[PDB]
Amino acid sequence: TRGTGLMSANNIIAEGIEKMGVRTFSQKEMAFNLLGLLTPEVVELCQKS
Amino acid sequence: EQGIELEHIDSKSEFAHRIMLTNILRMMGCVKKQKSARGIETRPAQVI
Amino acid sequence: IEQPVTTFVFTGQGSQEQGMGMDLYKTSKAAQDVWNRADNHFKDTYGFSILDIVINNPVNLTIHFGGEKGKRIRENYSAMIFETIVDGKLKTEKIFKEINEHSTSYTFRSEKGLLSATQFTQPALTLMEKA
Repeated sequence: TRGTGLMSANNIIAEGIEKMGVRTFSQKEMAFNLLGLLTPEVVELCQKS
Repeated sequence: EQGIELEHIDSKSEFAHRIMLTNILRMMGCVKKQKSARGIETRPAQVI
Repeated sequence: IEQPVTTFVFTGQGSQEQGMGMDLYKTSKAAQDVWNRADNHFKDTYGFSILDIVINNPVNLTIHFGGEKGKRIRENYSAMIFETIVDGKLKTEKIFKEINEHSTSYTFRSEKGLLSATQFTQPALTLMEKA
């Protein structure tokens, strides 16, 4: 998760990893992903297993 | 915690371990006690 | 010796009060068995405690339908119909229209207290007496 849109020691190489065929995330995307685990389907699922 | 290898695990790492684990467990423990207290058995809390 | 000829008369609605017959509930083994028996039936089929309602008049009361127990309790509100004979052909107006597969809560509103609503008063009387 690319910290901010400035120079994090981890950020400068994000571009480099992505060339492997992998994805990094903005915090807005990683937020989106985790707010999908509060939707009423995966809430209904969490309550089983 | 950065630049803390296994020879350098001290108070900061022991204190971090409490924030990021034992007190997480104590905070989920707590909500179980306050929910049970009031016989709430059908309104669970998703821990993410 | 036979007691003089006796009639028992059982009061209907209107007389209901907060704390009603909770004096007996403290003391009587026979009364305790009546409330406790009914409060377990309500807790498990419809998700509320009739004792709580009688003891402390709650203004609002939300049922939640979470977990497996909770889904069973929701089917118990969804099944409750009202097979009215209105019109030439009978029409079935399902009670709790705001309760479907995708509900997680239902809330009982009152103005003053729930113990004054017909559906809570009716049992609270009928128990208090039976006890």
